[PDB]
Amino acid sequence: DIQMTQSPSSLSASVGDRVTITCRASGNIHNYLAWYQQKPGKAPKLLIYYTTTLADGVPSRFSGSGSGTDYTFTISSLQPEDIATYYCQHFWSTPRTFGQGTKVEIKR
Amino acid sequence: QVQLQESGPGLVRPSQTLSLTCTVSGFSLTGYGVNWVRQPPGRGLEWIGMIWGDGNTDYNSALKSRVTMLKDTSKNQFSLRLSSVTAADTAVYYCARERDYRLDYWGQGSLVTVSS
Repeated sequence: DIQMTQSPSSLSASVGDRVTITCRASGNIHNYLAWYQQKPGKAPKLLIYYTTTLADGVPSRFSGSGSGTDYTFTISSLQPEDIATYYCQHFWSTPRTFGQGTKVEIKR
Repeated sequence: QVQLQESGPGLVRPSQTLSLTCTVSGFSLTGYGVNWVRQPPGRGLEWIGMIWGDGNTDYNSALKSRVTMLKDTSKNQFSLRLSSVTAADTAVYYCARERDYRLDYWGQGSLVTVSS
Protein backbone atom coordinates (compact mmCIF):
# COMPACT_ATOMS: atom_id res chain seq x y z
CA ASP A 1 0.00 0.00 0.00
CA ILE A 2 1.04 3.49 -1.09
CA GLN A 3 2.17 5.75 1.71
CA MET A 4 1.47 9.42 0.89
CA THR A 5 3.96 12.19 1.52
CA GLN A 6 2.50 15.61 1.27
CA SER A 7 4.18 18.93 1.98
CA PRO A 8 4.84 21.35 3.28
CA SER A 9 3.10 20.58 6.57
CA SER A 10 2.44 24.25 7.11
CA LEU A 11 2.73 27.33 4.77
CA SER A 12 2.21 31.06 5.46
CA ALA A 13 1.02 33.27 2.60
CA SER A 14 -0.63 36.63 2.36
CA VAL A 15 -3.77 36.87 0.34
CA GLY A 16 -3.52 37.18 -3.43
CA ASP A 17 -0.50 34.88 -3.12
CA ARG A 18 -0.22 31.79 -5.33
CA VAL A 19 0.06 28.51 -3.46
CA THR A 20 1.11 25.01 -4.51
CA ILE A 21 1.15 21.97 -2.23
CA THR A 22 2.42 18.61 -3.44
CA CYS A 23 1.73 14.97 -2.60
CA ARG A 24 4.03 12.18 -3.74
CA ALA A 25 2.55 8.71 -3.40
CA SER A 26 5.02 5.87 -2.96
CA GLY A 27 4.02 3.96 -6.06
CA ASN A 28 2.16 5.34 -9.05
CA ILE A 29 -1.39 5.83 -7.95
CA HIS A 30 -2.37 6.54 -11.52
CA ASN A 31 -3.87 10.09 -11.21
CA TYR A 32 -6.23 8.60 -8.61
CA LEU A 33 -5.55 11.37 -6.14
CA ALA A 34 -8.24 13.64 -4.62
CA TRP A 35 -7.60 16.97 -2.71
CA TYR A 36 -9.71 18.13 0.30
CA GLN A 37 -10.00 21.51 1.86
CA GLN A 38 -10.79 21.33 5.51
CA LYS A 39 -11.60 24.42 7.51
CA PRO A 40 -11.12 24.35 11.26
CA GLY A 41 -14.26 22.74 12.57
CA LYS A 42 -16.23 21.37 9.61
CA ALA A 43 -15.71 18.08 7.74
CA PRO A 44 -13.37 17.90 4.76
CA LYS A 45 -14.78 19.20 1.46
CA LEU A 46 -13.83 17.80 -1.97
CA LEU A 47 -12.19 20.44 -4.16
CA ILE A 48 -10.46 18.17 -6.66
CA TYR A 49 -10.57 14.47 -7.67
CA TYR A 50 -8.53 12.59 -10.24
CA THR A 51 -5.67 15.08 -10.02
CA THR A 52 -7.16 17.37 -12.59
CA THR A 53 -10.88 17.52 -11.88
CA LEU A 54 -12.67 20.18 -9.78
CA ALA A 55 -15.67 18.83 -7.91
CA ASP A 56 -18.77 20.59 -9.19
CA GLY A 57 -19.18 23.92 -7.47
CA VAL A 58 -15.44 24.28 -6.74
CA PRO A 59 -14.24 27.65 -8.16
CA SER A 60 -11.51 27.77 -10.79
CA ARG A 61 -8.86 29.09 -8.32
CA PHE A 62 -7.72 25.61 -7.29
CA SER A 63 -6.07 23.06 -9.58
CA GLY A 64 -3.92 19.99 -9.41
CA SER A 65 -1.27 18.45 -11.55
CA GLY A 66 0.95 15.44 -11.65
CA SER A 67 1.15 11.99 -13.12
CA GLY A 68 2.33 8.63 -11.95
CA THR A 69 3.88 9.36 -8.59
CA ASP A 70 4.27 13.08 -8.01
CA TYR A 71 1.14 15.24 -7.97
CA THR A 72 0.46 18.86 -7.03
CA PHE A 73 -2.40 21.13 -5.83
CA THR A 74 -2.54 24.85 -6.27
CA ILE A 75 -4.49 27.89 -5.06
CA SER A 76 -3.85 30.77 -7.55
CA SER A 77 -4.53 33.75 -5.26
CA LEU A 78 -5.04 32.93 -1.64
CA GLN A 79 -8.38 34.50 -0.60
CA PRO A 80 -9.20 34.65 3.16
CA GLU A 81 -12.03 32.17 2.57
CA ASP A 82 -9.28 29.66 1.67
CA ILE A 83 -7.29 29.67 4.78
CA ALA A 84 -7.50 25.95 5.72
CA THR A 85 -5.71 22.60 5.82
CA TYR A 86 -5.66 20.52 2.57
CA TYR A 87 -5.16 16.76 2.33
CA CYS A 88 -4.82 14.49 -0.69
CA GLN A 89 -5.72 10.81 -0.68
CA HIS A 90 -5.08 8.42 -3.50
CA PHE A 91 -7.65 5.80 -4.46
CA TRP A 92 -5.51 3.71 -6.82
CA SER A 93 -5.94 0.99 -4.26
CA THR A 94 -6.86 0.22 -0.66
CA PRO A 95 -5.86 1.42 1.79
CA ARG A 96 -6.91 4.86 0.68
CA THR A 97 -4.20 6.80 2.56
CA PHE A 98 -4.06 10.59 3.20
CA GLY A 99 -1.40 13.22 3.09
CA GLN A 100 0.03 14.69 6.30
CA GLY A 101 -1.99 17.81 5.47
CA THR A 102 -0.91 21.29 4.50
CA LYS A 103 -1.78 24.12 6.92
CA VAL A 104 -2.38 27.23 4.87
CA GLU A 105 -2.01 30.34 7.06
CA ILE A 106 -2.18 34.09 6.47
CA LYS A 107 1.39 35.42 7.06
CA ARG A 108 1.10 37.55 10.23
CA GLN B 1 -30.74 15.38 -1.32
CA VAL B 2 -27.74 13.23 -0.34
CA GLN B 3 -26.53 12.88 3.24
CA LEU B 4 -24.80 10.76 5.94
CA GLN B 5 -24.67 11.32 9.68
CA GLU B 6 -22.50 10.03 12.45
CA SER B 7 -24.41 9.65 15.68
CA GLY B 8 -23.36 8.01 18.93
CA PRO B 9 -21.64 7.92 22.36
CA GLY B 10 -19.74 11.14 22.66
CA LEU B 11 -17.74 9.67 25.47
CA VAL B 12 -16.44 6.14 25.94
CA ARG B 13 -14.65 4.56 28.93
CA PRO B 14 -11.21 3.09 28.00
CA SER B 15 -10.98 -0.72 27.61
CA GLN B 16 -14.44 -0.56 26.11
CA THR B 17 -15.87 -0.89 22.72
CA LEU B 18 -16.84 2.40 21.00
CA SER B 19 -19.53 2.32 18.26
CA LEU B 20 -21.12 4.70 15.80
CA THR B 21 -23.94 4.74 13.33
CA CYS B 22 -23.78 6.45 10.02
CA THR B 23 -27.24 7.05 8.72
CA VAL B 24 -27.13 7.61 4.97
CA SER B 25 -30.17 8.51 2.86
CA GLY B 26 -30.27 9.87 -0.63
CA PHE B 27 -28.32 7.05 -2.35
CA SER B 28 -28.45 3.19 -2.28
CA LEU B 29 -26.66 0.98 0.29
CA THR B 30 -25.53 -1.59 -2.29
CA GLY B 31 -24.03 0.34 -5.25
CA TYR B 32 -22.14 2.60 -2.89
CA GLY B 33 -19.28 2.36 -0.45
CA VAL B 34 -19.18 3.99 2.94
CA ASN B 35 -15.66 4.97 4.02
CA TRP B 36 -14.72 5.66 7.56
CA VAL B 37 -12.04 8.24 8.45
CA ARG B 38 -11.21 9.61 11.94
CA GLN B 39 -8.85 12.31 13.07
CA PRO B 40 -7.54 12.60 16.61
CA PRO B 41 -7.60 16.37 17.37
CA GLY B 42 -4.71 18.45 16.13
CA ARG B 43 -3.57 15.42 14.26
CA GLY B 44 -4.69 14.96 10.65
CA LEU B 45 -7.20 12.68 8.92
CA GLU B 46 -6.64 8.92 8.94
CA TRP B 47 -8.38 6.18 6.96
CA ILE B 48 -9.96 3.55 9.17
CA GLY B 49 -11.53 1.42 6.44
CA MET B 50 -14.59 0.91 4.28
CA ILE B 51 -17.60 -1.26 3.96
CA TRP B 52 -19.16 -2.13 0.58
CA GLY B 53 -22.79 -2.46 -0.36
CA ASP B 54 -22.22 -6.21 0.07
CA GLY B 55 -20.90 -6.16 3.61
CA ASN B 56 -17.36 -6.97 2.67
CA THR B 57 -14.80 -4.62 4.08
CA ASP B 58 -11.20 -3.33 3.79
CA TYR B 59 -9.40 -2.38 7.03
CA ASN B 60 -6.47 -0.21 7.81
CA SER B 61 -3.90 -2.74 9.30
CA ALA B 62 -3.48 -0.81 12.54
CA LEU B 63 -7.13 -1.04 13.26
CA LYS B 64 -7.85 -4.40 11.61
CA SER B 65 -6.93 -5.91 14.92
CA ARG B 66 -9.98 -4.23 16.48
CA VAL B 67 -12.30 -2.27 14.09
CA THR B 68 -15.46 -3.81 12.62
CA MET B 69 -17.91 -2.42 10.11
CA LEU B 70 -21.44 -3.47 9.58
CA LYS B 71 -24.40 -2.33 7.56
CA ASP B 72 -28.12 -2.45 8.23
CA THR B 73 -29.60 -2.85 4.77
CA SER B 74 -32.95 -2.30 6.46
CA LYS B 75 -32.30 1.12 7.91
CA ASN B 76 -30.04 3.22 5.68
CA GLN B 77 -27.25 2.86 8.19
CA PHE B 78 -23.71 1.59 8.62
CA SER B 79 -21.97 0.64 11.84
CA LEU B 80 -18.38 1.04 12.88
CA ARG B 81 -17.10 -0.57 16.05
CA LEU B 82 -13.67 0.09 17.63
CA SER B 83 -12.53 -1.96 20.66
CA SER B 84 -10.56 -1.96 23.84
CA VAL B 85 -10.58 1.69 23.12
CA THR B 86 -7.89 3.88 24.86
CA ALA B 87 -7.09 7.57 25.00
CA ALA B 88 -5.25 7.14 21.68
CA ASP B 89 -8.67 6.73 19.99
CA THR B 90 -10.30 9.95 21.20
CA ALA B 91 -11.22 11.78 18.04
CA VAL B 92 -13.80 12.91 15.53
CA TYR B 93 -15.24 10.09 13.44
CA TYR B 94 -16.50 10.61 9.89
CA CYS B 95 -18.42 8.40 7.57
CA ALA B 96 -18.38 9.41 3.89
CA ARG B 97 -19.58 8.15 0.54
CA GLU B 98 -16.89 6.97 -1.81
CA ARG B 99 -18.20 7.47 -5.30
CA ASP B 100 -15.76 6.96 -8.11
CA TYR B 101 -12.50 7.12 -6.32
CA ARG B 102 -13.73 10.17 -4.37
CA LEU B 103 -15.44 10.60 -1.07
CA ASP B 104 -18.02 13.08 -2.31
CA TYR B 105 -20.25 13.22 0.71
CA TRP B 106 -19.14 13.34 4.34
CA GLY B 107 -21.09 13.51 7.59
CA GLN B 108 -19.86 16.18 10.02
CA GLY B 109 -18.44 13.62 12.32
CA SER B 110 -19.06 13.03 15.92
CA LEU B 111 -16.34 13.51 18.52
CA VAL B 112 -15.66 10.65 20.81
CA THR B 113 -13.59 11.10 23.90
CA VAL B 114 -12.41 8.05 25.74
CA SER B 115 -11.49 8.42 29.38
CA SER B 116 -12.20 7.12 32.86
